[PDB]
Amino acid sequence: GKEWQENKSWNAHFTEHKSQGVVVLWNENKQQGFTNNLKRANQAFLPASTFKIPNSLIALDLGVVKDEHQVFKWDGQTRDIATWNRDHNLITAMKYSVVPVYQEFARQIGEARMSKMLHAFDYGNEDISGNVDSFWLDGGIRISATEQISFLRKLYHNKLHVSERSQRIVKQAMLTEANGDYIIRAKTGYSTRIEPKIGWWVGWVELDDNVWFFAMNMDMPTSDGLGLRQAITKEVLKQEKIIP
Amino acid sequence: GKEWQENKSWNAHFTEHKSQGVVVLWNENKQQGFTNNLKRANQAFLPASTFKIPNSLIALDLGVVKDEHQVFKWDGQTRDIATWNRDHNLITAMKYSVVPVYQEFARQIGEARMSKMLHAFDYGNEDISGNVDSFWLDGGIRISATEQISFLRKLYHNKLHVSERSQRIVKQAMLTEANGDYIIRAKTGYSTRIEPKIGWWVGWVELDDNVWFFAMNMDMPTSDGLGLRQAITKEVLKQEKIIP
Ligand SMILES: *C(=O)[C@H]([C@@H](C)O)[C@H]1C[C@@H](SCC/N=C/N)C(C(=O)O)=N1
Ligand SMILES: [Br-]
Ligand SMILES: [Br-]
Repeated sequence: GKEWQENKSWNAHFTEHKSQGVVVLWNENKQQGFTNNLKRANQAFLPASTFKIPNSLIALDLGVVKDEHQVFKWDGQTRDIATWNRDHNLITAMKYSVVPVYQEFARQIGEARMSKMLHAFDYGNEDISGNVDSFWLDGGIRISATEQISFLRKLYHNKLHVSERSQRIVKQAMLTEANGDYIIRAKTGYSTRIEPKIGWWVGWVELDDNVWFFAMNMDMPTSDGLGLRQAITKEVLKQEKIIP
Repeated sequence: GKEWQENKSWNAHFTEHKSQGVVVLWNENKQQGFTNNLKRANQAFLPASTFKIPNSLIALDLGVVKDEHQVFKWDGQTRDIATWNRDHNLITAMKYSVVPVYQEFARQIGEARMSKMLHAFDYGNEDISGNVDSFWLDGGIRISATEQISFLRKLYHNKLHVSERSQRIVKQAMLTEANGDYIIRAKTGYSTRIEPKIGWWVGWVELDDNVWFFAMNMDMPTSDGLGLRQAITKEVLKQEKIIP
């Protein structure tokens, strides 16, 4: 069949959870994409904490981050996410979406180099207008689910214009789930500063013989629904028999 | 701050499964080890498919293996393990203990360089006597649970005398389980050619703030019990509160 194909049956998974949004899949072997909503699939939003993927890559490649063991000391300002009020390395910072650590990265990266790198990566609208340390939260950067997949595919194949090492370390840091059936490398996000408020989940499922890339976003009025990002993606993956 | 400590309560986990063997833990933070049996902990056996860890490292470092995507074509000889009668890369070869792929690696590595490398790694008794392509199954190499942990600790810290790249690729290939509580990187083994028949499981549990290295072996008269390697290790890890 075609390059892209709408499967509106996935909408039953959003309906079940009184939710709206898109899941995009890309079967790497067949070079075919699938989504419940071709229009929303190409709607650009603030990347929010999904920006931690390219931010990590740029920080590692410029030596702002030496490796996944280097400790970034809590600045001692109590914030409302308990897990942020502690020291972190790249693995825990990505795992717990520790914004303050990445703001520090962004400040040392600086706007000139952040800009070159987002152009080299062909990342979303490639726009860093706003604060060099908050533009992925309330500045000019925008990216669609299908633009996330394009970026992730370059990362998986070690094709981005950064070292092989930087790509391996970030792919390591993205580790989220693994068993005898599959591996998930992914990153969550919650955009709240500009409407509409959305939750992100972008990454890929490794199997023995194939890779399935995915990017989903959904309306997130309150944080009560953040667990639906993974739950709804996993309902789609199961319906398509990509995971048991 | 005693270096090694016998905890005989773990024996109840082998007893419940009508089994005998050892689990060795090493808390990296505290530099303290724990085992159910100090004597068996230091008893050397054939590494069997646990040899795939150093074998992988040596193959990658010498360019016998270019990367984790390179395909090793089935030689077309039907063997007793279904999953071996198919093409493999490093990830699937490690996952399915595909002996024939690693025999091919060993033949290209050659005994001179295999020997230098095991000495550089301080790997068990450092003895490759027997067939260059079967010595880890029925030749002279022997290694204890505590010698496994020594080796694995060098791998984790990227300290072996091979490239950082080789160590990262193998640590990637070792991925076995991951969730939001822990990550397990490990390799299984079943020694059957020389008595006594034993099952191995060696690797480590990554947490947010610590690493717990582990090596267990157990009597494996038949293959019916191979699943006890992980089940018994996990009962110990749970008892010690290393995993929920
Ligand atoms: C990134 O998009 C977010 C930033 C803009 O605040 C952070 C916030 C977390 S939501 C976790 C809420 N639960 C608290 N324990 C997040 C994410 O989910 O990706 N990234
Ligand atoms: Br990895
Ligand atoms: Br590297």
